[PDB]
Amino acid sequence: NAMRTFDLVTGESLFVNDLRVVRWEQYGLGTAMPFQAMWYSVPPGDESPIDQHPELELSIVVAGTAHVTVGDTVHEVPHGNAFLLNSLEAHVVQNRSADEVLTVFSAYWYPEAATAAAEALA
Amino acid sequence: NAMRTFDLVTGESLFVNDLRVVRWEQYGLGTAMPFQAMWYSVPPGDESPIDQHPELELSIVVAGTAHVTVGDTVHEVPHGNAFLLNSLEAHVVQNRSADEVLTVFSAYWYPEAATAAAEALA
Ligand code: NI
Ligand code: NI
Repeated sequence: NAMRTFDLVTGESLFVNDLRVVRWEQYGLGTAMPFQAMWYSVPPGDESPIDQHPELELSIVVAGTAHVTVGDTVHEVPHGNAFLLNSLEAHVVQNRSADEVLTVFSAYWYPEAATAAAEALA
Repeated sequence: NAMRTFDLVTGESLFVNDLRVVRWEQYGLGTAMPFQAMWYSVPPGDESPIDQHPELELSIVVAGTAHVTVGDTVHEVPHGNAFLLNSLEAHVVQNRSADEVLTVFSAYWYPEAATAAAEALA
């Protein structure tokens, strides 16, 4: 129970259009983590269907470059950089590269979970 | 409010020996996330000082390859994969590459914080 390794390539995946999504529910972590998580990969020139949800979402780009449209704003997020989406903000994630796959790790959580956590730190 | 980005290269840094650590305390996120976070980078042929803490720690390998020693056992975690350290497991992170920098994004939380979170969604 000391450490677990999680592999983007060997995990079970589903496809949203052509985006490969690896959801962490498959790993049966239960409540050990105060959030849910996934990897997703976007083919070159592709983009995610518009997404909107009460959970905040923190994303780290582990390969390629993301162009994230939130409202009337495009944010460019290169490999290594991160972005945080506030609750219920609609968003589209775009891979404008012609040859490089965009892969992202996302953690996401309901606002109540985060405030319940921090009050325990009090 | 809607959307924030975070930059690995320009974030404020401190050094633990020769490891560059970018702590997310500097972004003033307060209570929005149910965990703390950081990037750290390990130079080639270097390793972290032995670390042990009550927080669980989820680490994504953003660049390079990690060799994680937990207790007596070495685990290799290539680019893009994740590892999860259980509470109070002593760990050392080595970069055995001759030339490629290892960069890791880590999120960490106390067990009580994850208990208090999920009991709020009950
Ligand atoms: Ni989303
Ligand atoms: Ni640690």
